[PDB]
Amino acid sequence: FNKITPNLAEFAFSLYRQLAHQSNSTNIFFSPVSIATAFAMLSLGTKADTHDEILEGLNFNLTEIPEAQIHEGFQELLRTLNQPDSQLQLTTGNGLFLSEGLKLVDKFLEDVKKLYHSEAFTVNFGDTEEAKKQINDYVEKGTQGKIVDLVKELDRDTVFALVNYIFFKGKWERPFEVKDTEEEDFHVDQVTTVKVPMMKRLGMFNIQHCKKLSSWVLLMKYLGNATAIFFLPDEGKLQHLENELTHDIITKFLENEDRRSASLHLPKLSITGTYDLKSVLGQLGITKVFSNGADLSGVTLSKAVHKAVLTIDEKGTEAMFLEAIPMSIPPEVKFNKPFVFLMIEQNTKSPLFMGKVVNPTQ
Amino acid sequence: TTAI
Amino acid sequence: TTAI
Repeated sequence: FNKITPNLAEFAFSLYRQLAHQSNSTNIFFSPVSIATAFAMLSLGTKADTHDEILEGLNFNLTEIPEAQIHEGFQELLRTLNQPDSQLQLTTGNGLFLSEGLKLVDKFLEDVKKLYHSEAFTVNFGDTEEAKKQINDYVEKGTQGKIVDLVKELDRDTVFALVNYIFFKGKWERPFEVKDTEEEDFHVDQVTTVKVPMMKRLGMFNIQHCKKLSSWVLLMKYLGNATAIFFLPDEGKLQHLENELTHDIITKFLENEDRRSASLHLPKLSITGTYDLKSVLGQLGITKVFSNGADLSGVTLSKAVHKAVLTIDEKGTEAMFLEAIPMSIPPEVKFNKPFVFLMIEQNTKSPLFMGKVVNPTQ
Repeated sequence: TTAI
Repeated sequence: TTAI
């Protein structure tokens, strides 16, 4: 469906809203599914408030959905995410990292393997530099070399760590031509611009202006089972757009199939988001696991980090179809000022990644 | 798109 | 890329 997609969606927006206010001035990029998957998997060895906070903090109402059905949700999500169509690359994995002489509840062990398909590794936390090396190695491998250094610090007492990675690589169903990419202005401010390489294409797009959001809404399909949604707010309407996004509205857009002519300008870019999940998630009512009272007892971990990297370009491949373009003048739709976007997996409809581009050359 |  |  997925049973938990609505929740993941709402989590993505809560978490986004928190990142946006404040910094207010920084590119934003994160994977809502990576964060929620790691903490749903963690919650499984917690109890009492510590536990409840986590699931509530993930936008699951506990007086509403059976806790078991959540984890079956995540189990089915993960299964699905790891069966991409052959023209799409999509992988996710969870890793557990354990001290040699650490007392582990067998139940917790078998839950994460079954529900979260987790791998498990013994490491020597006695050698802090080397344990980090081994953790960051799992990620480097999962991420095909792109992330060499997720974890930069490890408290001396730690005997346990949990990692989720997701790797996505996609090709546009209807790509841009490299010949047409040219340097244009990007309006970081109402009065300030920077130069960015700007892709463009005249084509028939699933594009519309939505009054409820005061934004243009563009859906771009990848070959295989995924879509990107881009949102361009009307002048002075970014905040309104940020405040009015809901699962229901996005679901509607996904259902729309009409195409119309537009001259689309979209920046070629790379952005990265790096987050300290303590301050950020504590702002969403997940404080206990970070503190002493932490009921870490269903297992037998204070620091939490998230890093996400985006790259967008013309095709997605060094490696045909024809659109009927009407006479009428096409609207010029330029993603040349701050915008929001969402990446959605098709089968699950889950929010793989979400972000905001304030300045592509930041 | 690459997203990691 | 999430680590706890």
